[PDB]
Amino acid sequence: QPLHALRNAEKVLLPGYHPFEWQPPLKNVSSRTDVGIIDGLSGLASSVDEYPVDTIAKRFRYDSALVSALMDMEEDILEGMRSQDLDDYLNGPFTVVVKESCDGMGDVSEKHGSGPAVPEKAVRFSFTVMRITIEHGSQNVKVFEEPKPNSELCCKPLCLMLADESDHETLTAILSPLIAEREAMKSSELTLEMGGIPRTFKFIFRGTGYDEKLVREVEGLEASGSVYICTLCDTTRLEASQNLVFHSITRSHAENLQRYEVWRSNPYHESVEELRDRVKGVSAKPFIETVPSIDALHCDIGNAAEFYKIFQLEIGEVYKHPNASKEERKRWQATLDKHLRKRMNLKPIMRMNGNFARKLMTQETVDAVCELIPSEERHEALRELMDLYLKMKPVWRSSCPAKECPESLCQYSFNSQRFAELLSTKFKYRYEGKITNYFHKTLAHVPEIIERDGSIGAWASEGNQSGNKLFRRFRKMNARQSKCYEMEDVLKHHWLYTSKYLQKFMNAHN
Amino acid sequence: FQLEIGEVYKHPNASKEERKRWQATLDKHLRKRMNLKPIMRMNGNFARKLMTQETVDAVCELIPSEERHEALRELMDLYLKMKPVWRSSCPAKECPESLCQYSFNSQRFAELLSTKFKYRYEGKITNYFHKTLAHVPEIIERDGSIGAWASEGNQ
Amino acid sequence: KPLCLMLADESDHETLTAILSPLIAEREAMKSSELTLEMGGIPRTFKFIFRGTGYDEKLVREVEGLEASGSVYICTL
DNA sequence: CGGGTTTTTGTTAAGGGCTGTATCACTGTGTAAGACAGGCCAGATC
DNA sequence: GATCTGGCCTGTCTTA
DNA sequence: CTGGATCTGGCCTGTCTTA
DNA sequence: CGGGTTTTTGTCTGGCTTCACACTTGATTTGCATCACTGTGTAAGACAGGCCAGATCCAG
DNA sequence: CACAGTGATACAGCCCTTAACAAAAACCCG
DNA sequence: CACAGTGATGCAAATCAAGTGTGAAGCCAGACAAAAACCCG
Ligand SMILES: [Ca+2]
Ligand SMILES: [Zn+2]
Repeated sequence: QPLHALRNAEKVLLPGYHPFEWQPPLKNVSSRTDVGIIDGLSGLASSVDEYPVDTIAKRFRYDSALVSALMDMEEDILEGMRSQDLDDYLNGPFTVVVKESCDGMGDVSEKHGSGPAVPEKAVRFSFTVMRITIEHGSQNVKVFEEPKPNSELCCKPLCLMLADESDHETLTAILSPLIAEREAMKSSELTLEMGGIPRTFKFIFRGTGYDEKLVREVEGLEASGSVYICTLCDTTRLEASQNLVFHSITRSHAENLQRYEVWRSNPYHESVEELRDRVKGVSAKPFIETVPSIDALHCDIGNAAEFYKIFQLEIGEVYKHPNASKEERKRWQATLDKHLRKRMNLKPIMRMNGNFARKLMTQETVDAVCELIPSEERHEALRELMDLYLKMKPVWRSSCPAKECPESLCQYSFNSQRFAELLSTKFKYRYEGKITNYFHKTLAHVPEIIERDGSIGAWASEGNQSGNKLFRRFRKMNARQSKCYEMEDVLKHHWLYTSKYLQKFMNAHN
Repeated sequence: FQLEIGEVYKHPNASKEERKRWQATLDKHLRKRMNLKPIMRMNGNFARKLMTQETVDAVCELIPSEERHEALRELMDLYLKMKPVWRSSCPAKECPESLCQYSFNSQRFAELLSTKFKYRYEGKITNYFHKTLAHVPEIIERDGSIGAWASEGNQ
Repeated sequence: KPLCLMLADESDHETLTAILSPLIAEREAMKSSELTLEMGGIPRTFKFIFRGTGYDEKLVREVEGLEASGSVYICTL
């Protein structure tokens, strides 16, 4: 068909097409059901008499986006209903849970022409459904669940703006309407027509696709180099390097709000350090509610980087020679890089990534590294260390540790305790009084995380990075090259690409 | 342009912060008037858009002098009169007047640089200014067209 | 139309010459011959006159045997 | 070669609807080292 | 034993 | 009244942590 | 809770199409598994420690 | 005078429906 | 336990070709059953 036929058919898939209405009318939200791509600034004034604005933004409306996604998944929901031995005319309360994500991007070049002074950065925000469950009879039964939770074909974009993730003012000014809509939606039901039957929908919002940097910046916490290292418990860097296995999740949103209140009001009238101790390192007002979780991608990246460091320290026998110049460490790093290129076919890189991390964690990699170390017992130490790490990783890296690795799940505490003991005894030269964030996050909190959710790898931020790649591609080859319309085009094209109603036409092999 | 904004013909000495300020002011002006973002290395489209009469008009709003204005106007006029000779795919059938008057225009351009631009072009010159003012008519009469043999296709 | 792809430094003279020697050899060889072939069922005759002009000034200085641009002999013509 | 009769086209008195093309403001490929002239301290020196 | 020389640096200019 | 021992203030400077 | 009055259809009835259906074997054409890799992860902030400077204190 | 794109918008072009006529291409008869 | 690619290669499976006689699923002339969905009775 010609291009105008495509343009006309696009209307059915884009948001703002199907009528819907919540039981108890959303607060501070309009009732217009024909609201599609709108301005992202949300009526922010651009007068010279006020704070300067230098960003642009485009976004949907959140409820309209969810209604469009449900219209898109209607067929999958009906097939799930049929496959579980249920009736299609059931209109019970559907329980939906989604996954949120947000990351900043760099090296986004600015274009010529008129317009505001747009910075050379970008920040994206997206959502992704996870599962749908109806309450039939007494217990529950799941109707649909994403088979590929970390795929780029299921990361629906919501908001796109060319700003800086460190600019707190602009970030809040852009994200506050979405958070308001989310909070208003968290206490309402959605009446929606599927196959000619009004269905009831309820939502459970969970945000886990955030790196630690953004969590610390949003949850009203300090930076990563602070003494409070964990975003789940209240331990400090000192105590975290002495116990390593006995901690409990404590941090939460309401607790952070109360903490900030205590910090601002200062009821007991104490000094700055005593007030920091009382508040446990909270000095800002949170504005996004997130659940305590762990990102698997960045966890693996940090673990591989630290292992890398440990390897290039073991090559130099630092456990006996505490003093060392910079040239010695440079020679050690260069020797390790050349040996990895020779035996592992790996190219030495500067910034740690995922594939390098996946290829580095292997027993034969440890053998190739031990080929560089004269000592004997350090070989055994490194081999046992890597064995423990590789026996622990599938617990949090898999999508269902209760069925894909029950042996490693039920024996996760003993492995973590032995790992901590090995760090304290043999590697004392580096982990005496200090330790990284991920190490604590992995050794202390993840069993509670599985017992609280059931999986960690499914709730990662992989799909977010795949969406960043798709964004880089679309902004360059699937959009008008102009500041006034590039973002709307990219957003619409990505929304069309992420849809499932079109992907079924490509699976015409069964 | 940068040197003319700062009046080098009036103050032969200058610090580095003065240079930085001059460049920033020129970049800011060009961004606000000609709609051109600041770039690190000279581009090709930026070069095409930068070489206009309007650009000189916008730049002259920063030079307080009045003769400098005339100097830059005639400079840009001569350069725009010499451009199509080496940029056209067939100057013998697309711009015969510019081809026949290229020598006179080049001589006037050189005289202008030698008289009113001594502060920069005294006892030194680049490569392409020499190539353009000295060797273009002979290459034209020898091959017939410059620009058709450019290295743009490889780029 | 492409003719050669390599992964080498432009400033690296030894590798550049070692890779480009056969091409220049074949070029200089056939610059004194004529080609015949049958297109449309009729044999034809062809003669070539090659002109290397798509070179920036740095590569011209490199291949022609001159020095960097910062010298005093500035013009290559 | 003509009257008489037939077939297969033109045709604007005005609107509906699908299809093709011009328009607008921009984009990506030109992207690392060498030549040189002036200034300044260690140093052989008459 | 201060006196020019030698050589070493270094910022600028030129092409990318 | 004053020279001089000398005890912190902060300052800049790496190092480690997330990206 | 079932009587009138057209729709909606499978046949009865046997006799005319246009496709359907056994075998080869040597190609010829599709369909699908396999293998070594790819991108998206990409700038600042917290904290300890040596160092003088200058204030803090001592005694003739 | 680099040039192949890049997506939405608008307008011209070319098709389609009531009109009876009216001009172009051909046999039966004379 | 990322994943959808990125191209070539190599092997397994479907098919076609020519050969030809029969075999079988339609449609069709009316027709007067057999429900069967409207009306309400
Ligand atoms: Ca990022
Ligand atoms: Zn913790």
